[PDB]
Amino acid sequence: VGKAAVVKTSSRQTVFLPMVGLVDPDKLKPNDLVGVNKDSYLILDTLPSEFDSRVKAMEVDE
Amino acid sequence: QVFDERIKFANQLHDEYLVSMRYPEDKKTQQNEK
Amino acid sequence: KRIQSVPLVIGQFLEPIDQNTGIVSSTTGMSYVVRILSTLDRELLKPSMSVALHRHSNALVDILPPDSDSSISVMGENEKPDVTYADVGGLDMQKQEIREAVELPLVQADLYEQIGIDPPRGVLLYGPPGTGKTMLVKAVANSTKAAFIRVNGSEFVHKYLGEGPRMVRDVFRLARENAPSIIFIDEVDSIATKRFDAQTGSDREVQRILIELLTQMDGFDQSTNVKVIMATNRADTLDPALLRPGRLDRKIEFPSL
Amino acid sequence: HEKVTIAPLVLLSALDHYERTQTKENKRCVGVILGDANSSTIRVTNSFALPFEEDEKNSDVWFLDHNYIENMNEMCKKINAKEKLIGWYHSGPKLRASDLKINELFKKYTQNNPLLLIVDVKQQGVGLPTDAYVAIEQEKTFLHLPCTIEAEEAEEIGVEHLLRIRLTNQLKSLKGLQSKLKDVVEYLDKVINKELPINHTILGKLQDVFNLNNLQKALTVKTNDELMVIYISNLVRSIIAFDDLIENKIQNKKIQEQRVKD
Amino acid sequence: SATSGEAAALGMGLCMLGTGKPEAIHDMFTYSQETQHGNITRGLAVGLALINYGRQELADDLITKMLASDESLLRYGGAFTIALAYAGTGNNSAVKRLLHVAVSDSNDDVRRAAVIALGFVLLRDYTTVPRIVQLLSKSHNAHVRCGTAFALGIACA
Amino acid sequence: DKTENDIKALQSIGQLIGEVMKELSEEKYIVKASSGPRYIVGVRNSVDRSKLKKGVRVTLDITTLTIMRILPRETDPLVYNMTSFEQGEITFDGIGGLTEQIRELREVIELPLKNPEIFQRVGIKPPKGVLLYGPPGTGKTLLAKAVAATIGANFIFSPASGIVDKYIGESARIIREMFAYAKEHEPCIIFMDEVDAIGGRRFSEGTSADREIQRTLMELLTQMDGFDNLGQTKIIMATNRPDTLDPALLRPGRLDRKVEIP
Amino acid sequence: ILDKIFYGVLDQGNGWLYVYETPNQDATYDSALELVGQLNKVVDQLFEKAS
Amino acid sequence: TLEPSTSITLAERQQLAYDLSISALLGDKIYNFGELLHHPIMETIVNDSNYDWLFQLLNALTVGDFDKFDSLIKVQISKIPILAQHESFLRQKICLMTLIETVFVKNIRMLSFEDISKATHLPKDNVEHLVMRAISLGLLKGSIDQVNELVTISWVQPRIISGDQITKMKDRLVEWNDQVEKLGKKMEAR
Amino acid sequence: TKETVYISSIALLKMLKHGRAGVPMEVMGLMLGEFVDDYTVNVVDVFAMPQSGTGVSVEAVDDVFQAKMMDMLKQTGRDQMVVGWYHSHPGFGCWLSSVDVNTQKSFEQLNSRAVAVVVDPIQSVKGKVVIDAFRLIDTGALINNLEPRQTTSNTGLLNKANIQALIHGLNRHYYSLNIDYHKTAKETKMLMNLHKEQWQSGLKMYDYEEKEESNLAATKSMVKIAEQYSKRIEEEKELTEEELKTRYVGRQDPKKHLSETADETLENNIVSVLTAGVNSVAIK
Amino acid sequence: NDKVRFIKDELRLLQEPGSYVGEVIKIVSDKKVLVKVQPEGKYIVDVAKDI
Repeated sequence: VGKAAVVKTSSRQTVFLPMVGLVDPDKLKPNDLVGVNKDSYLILDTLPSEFDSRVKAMEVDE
Repeated sequence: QVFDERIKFANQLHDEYLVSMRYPEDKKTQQNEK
Repeated sequence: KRIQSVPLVIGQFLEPIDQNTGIVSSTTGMSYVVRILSTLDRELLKPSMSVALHRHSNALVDILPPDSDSSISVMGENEKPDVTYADVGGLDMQKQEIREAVELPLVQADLYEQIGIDPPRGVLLYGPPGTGKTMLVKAVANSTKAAFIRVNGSEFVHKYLGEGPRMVRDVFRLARENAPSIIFIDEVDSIATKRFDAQTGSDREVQRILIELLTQMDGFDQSTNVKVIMATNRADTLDPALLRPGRLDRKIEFPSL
Repeated sequence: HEKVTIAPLVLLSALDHYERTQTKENKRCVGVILGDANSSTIRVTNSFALPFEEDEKNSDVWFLDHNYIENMNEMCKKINAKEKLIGWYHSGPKLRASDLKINELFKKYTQNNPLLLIVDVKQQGVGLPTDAYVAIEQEKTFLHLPCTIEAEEAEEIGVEHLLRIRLTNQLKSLKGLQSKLKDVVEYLDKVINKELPINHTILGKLQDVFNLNNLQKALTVKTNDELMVIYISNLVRSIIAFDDLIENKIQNKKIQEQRVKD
Repeated sequence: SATSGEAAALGMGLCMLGTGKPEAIHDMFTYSQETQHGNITRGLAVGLALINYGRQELADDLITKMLASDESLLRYGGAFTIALAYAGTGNNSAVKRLLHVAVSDSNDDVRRAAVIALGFVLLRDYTTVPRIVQLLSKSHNAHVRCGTAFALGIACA
Repeated sequence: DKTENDIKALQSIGQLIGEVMKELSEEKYIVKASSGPRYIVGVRNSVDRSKLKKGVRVTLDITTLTIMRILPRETDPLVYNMTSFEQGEITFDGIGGLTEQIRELREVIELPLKNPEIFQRVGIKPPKGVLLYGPPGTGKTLLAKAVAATIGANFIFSPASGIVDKYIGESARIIREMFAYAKEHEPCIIFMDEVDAIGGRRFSEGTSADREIQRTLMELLTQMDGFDNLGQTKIIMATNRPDTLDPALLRPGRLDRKVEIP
Repeated sequence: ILDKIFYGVLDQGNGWLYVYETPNQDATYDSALELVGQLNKVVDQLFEKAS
Repeated sequence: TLEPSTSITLAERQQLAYDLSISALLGDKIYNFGELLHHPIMETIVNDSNYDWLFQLLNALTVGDFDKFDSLIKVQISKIPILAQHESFLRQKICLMTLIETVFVKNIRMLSFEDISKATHLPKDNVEHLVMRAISLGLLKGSIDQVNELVTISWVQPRIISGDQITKMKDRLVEWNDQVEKLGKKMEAR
Repeated sequence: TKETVYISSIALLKMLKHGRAGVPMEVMGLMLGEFVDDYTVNVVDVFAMPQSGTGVSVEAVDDVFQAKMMDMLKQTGRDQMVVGWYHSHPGFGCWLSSVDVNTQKSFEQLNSRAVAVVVDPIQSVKGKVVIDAFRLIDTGALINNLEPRQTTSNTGLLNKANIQALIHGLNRHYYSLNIDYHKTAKETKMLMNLHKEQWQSGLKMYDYEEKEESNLAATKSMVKIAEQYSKRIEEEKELTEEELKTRYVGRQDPKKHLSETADETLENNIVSVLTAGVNSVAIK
Repeated sequence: NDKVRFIKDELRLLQEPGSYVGEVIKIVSDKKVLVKVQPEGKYIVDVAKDI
């Protein structure tokens, strides 16, 4: 079978890619937003400590 | 033996139609038309 | 002729314009105006016929065979010989009107030509929610061993807007092409409405599904082979234009009480 | 066994650097190939030459620099990373101690068995200017795998644009018939009569073709039943030949219509 | 030279008109296979055609080398080599060779050069010229239609 | 090697994933791309055409639009919806005091998922849906974790307002998912958490874009009455009060089990 | 046998039996319609064209 | 075939050939006793002291006499019937391979129970059951005919012998020589 | 005149193979050769270049990688001066390069003959291979030089040129795209013995038998299946023309069944000889 | 010759990218017409010289 990750672009397009050495299978999480390439759509950047986003109204006031 | 003649008989009718067209066309194409 | 070969794009014909020139609709969602290959002809195709397109230029290449998506493509027999009409009894009041508007035209279509009476094209099922069924409707296709197509009301709308009306034309078309079939649509009330259509508007149009259901219904149902069966619930709101004799005729209510 | 598939880009690219170096018959060119040797079908997607020097009077003299090979492998990682060294090729028809001893040298940088290639510069006989040979440790013998020529969709047609029925297809049939005649007569006459080589190991494979007018006369009675399909083909073809008279009779209306318009 | 290299073969070809020098035929032909140029090789093909003017069958040795070669520039001058050698009195074999080149060969410049060479062989009889070029003008090739365009106006001028 | 494999991983390209719709020919297939367009794609020698038929998800190419590899069938691989994140805390002994209604659930849940032949011998069909309702604060939320701490099978948590995200055709597709994954992942149990929405009649005031929720109710009703094989998969639907649910569901034929927790 | 149930032929003289396969014809519709369908339309292409 | 490996003295070669001899007595696999003739085995031993058993069985296959080899051996190997059973099999395997190319030049595949009866020195009843035993062991593929008394068997397993099929391989190509003219000239004329 | 690059058979395929990975993925390379301005241009050998963080750009050229490749090719006799760079740009498809604009102006300082060869529609090969070069015109206002001399100039009829968006001006001051190929004596005999239409060489009687063996059940089917569709077309459109007068008003109908069944009658005669020919010709 | 030339002339027409579809909205004296494309938005384009 082999280890492979499937990505879903923000344009609603599914792209299949083999396991990238820049990331680990334990670090890769399902339904997660990670930095991908614009051309090859390969997984390069990791998770920047944020699940999705703050949407619109959020107060970070301490 | 029969099928070998049918091919020759079919091509015989082909050879007859092979060359007959231009006979009426010699007079009309050489003469001037409207 | 071998230039295009395999890399062809699925499309559907729309309207003729010029000799060897016609407009189509690509599955990508962009309608282009291109020409027609010299080996084909406008008379060899149909308004609902599907054609093949080029990858980039999207030019018409080859006429596709009478096959399409239609959600999950069903040849009409999948594990059908299971239940019969005798499993659910007491329907003789309802079944009497069903057999005359389904079973009889499916077996012998010449009997309606001899009586000069227009056979009902469509079939509806009334009654409050909880009618059960999903038995006799399948039993007719099981006893007669004919083709059966089941497309739910929520399956007519593709994830893309323009694909919606292209798939609806394919539902009625695939039934008439190969063998007499029976078209079953479960809970179509989400489309056919009474003057509330699209819930006082939604998205962009959403009305493309109802337009094709009304237009394609009159185009088909000629040889008196394929019939349309639609089971709904009671909203006390229905489309009178669908009920017109020129489109749908047979109307059957569940014998409640 | 395994199989070999070499694209036409690799074969002709190996012949170009042969003439560009002005290499005569006394010298031969040696190079390396790239591809995937893991599967059962060996595919060669790339090739590179090497500065190979050899003495014509001594077969034990050769010049092979692995530093150019180590640098070549590092240069390919920046172009195509999916390609690895699957073996090495060489030019010239002759096989001497120069190309036989270096087969173990490329084995250090090649995980699989290096695939030997003889690139014919003059293209003498049949097809396949290059032959794929593999060696065994168990005795060593050079065996040829079923080398084929295949490429991608754009690569196969690409050479067609640069280069640019039933009777022509039958012309290649006679060329294959003489191939059966000329290969057996020349080889069998060498084993027999004068100078018998050590053999009967190959003879078992040769006579394995003859057992199954080379095949079987025992089916002659049954062949007439197999020929029936051929007779059936003439049943419809007799009407197919008559089907040409359908259009021939319809086309008679055209000229008859021309006489009316005239 | 990429500029004055063409005038050398053209200037020497005008001096070799008529029987010419048989030694200059093989000398200029050898330099065509050595140096691959854009105007020199095409220019040498014109020079080898001018020296063959009036030789008729005596030039068949060099014509065979041009027809067998796959070079586009050598095949361009091979058509006019037949046109100049067979000029004046026509030959039935000369037309047969020119018609075979304009068909089998796929080069548009050679097909255009072959149909133009038809007029110089057919100069004597100008009645059959328009009938031949009209049959070739009905093809799908534009260079053949363009070549037969001026080739008709040569003998009919 | 770890650094060199990083470049080797970046040399690879992307691959399109789609499902086969209709079979055009042996080497010609029609596969719908994940973006919604369809194309006629070819085949290779590394795949088996027996598994390339309709109803099987395959892998396409982003350049020549051809089939490359074969992947297992996964509709929309959303794991957070498929996995229930089971951490054992409360067991059947922590939900105690409900034992009158606890022994009622284990007969229609634990028994048919263990020894289904008990219901088959009598001839009754196994129950599909189970309704858990009652006053708030009785531990109805803990009922999902209590049953899941024993059986240990797969559990699908599907909140009401988490699947209502507005998209074209997606609202009705989410329900189709859970019943599609039930065949490959085994029937197990599917759980619904506090659904007050889709069970309404929804008279038309303009509905304010909520028409996408109407097709969600239609998909849930047609699934129970669908011709597909069901009854092994258990549907656990909990809510604050039952009346907000669709009376079409409350009637027999879809939801056969109403379990009150007073 | 005449009802197309059991396919076989017997022997009345010697009381024997013989082997008879179920199909009596192999793909007859091919040349059956190819023949009579041709004989109908072979004359249909002439009519008054000869007069 | 390996000269450098397994370097032993002359006395140990006869003991090694003795194990090679007794191993081939109880089975017919891997050619026959004549396989060791071309190999440096039978040529490295002496023709006396009961080391000639490999040479005696070479001509015993064609002659078909068991009493000649039984008198030159001891009671150890002669008390087992397997020795006599598999010895008669190699005698038939030579004749079973005569159906395709051995003697008949026309490559006509035929065998009768009368021809094998004289070769194996067995009656017509024993040769019918003996052919089935050779096919059941995986030697050759084919069947027989008891009604017409015929044996139809193909050829699979090659042998080590040469000179019988050498002339025919060229003779079968002579028929190809006469076929170059008629279809070679008529095809080029089209 | 202008610069028209004559690309060999090997150099053309290698540039398409370097940009073979991905539609949007972009690569680059280097061209080598020795030629003259005025007209004829040659390319000896080419090799790909690594991709930097900017993708295809002027800073993406690695002098360390370029110097090592010239040393590897020097021992193979392919060492030549730098004649330009070639690039494979992403699948945008508007005009050629999606990034490089003025980078060619900086390339003119190193070499005046430097050109940029770019294939715009990624990989599309059907009947021809479409490749596109670039030549900087610098100031194209008045009295610079005459491009329309060498070969095939003055294109751009109406609004249709290539992709049709360039029309006349093309990129900058009408660089006048022209590209032609060539073949040597060794490359001529190589393609004839390898690929002309399909590769039948290396083995003879298998291509005849295997085509028939895989089609055994198919040929008997295809002869029967196409037998119906042959007459079914003849039983539909042909019925329009029957008498001497007009009945069903045939227009294009008699010509439909003629052209469609013209090849069908030919294919039946082809398979009749192939089926009979393979089993014929000796083989006892 | 006419069939091959016709097929060759029709080949470049299929290789052409084609054209969109739209409806005329309004026209001005600047030879610029507003054409409303169904999938796309409204675009003001210049009329051809032939019309």
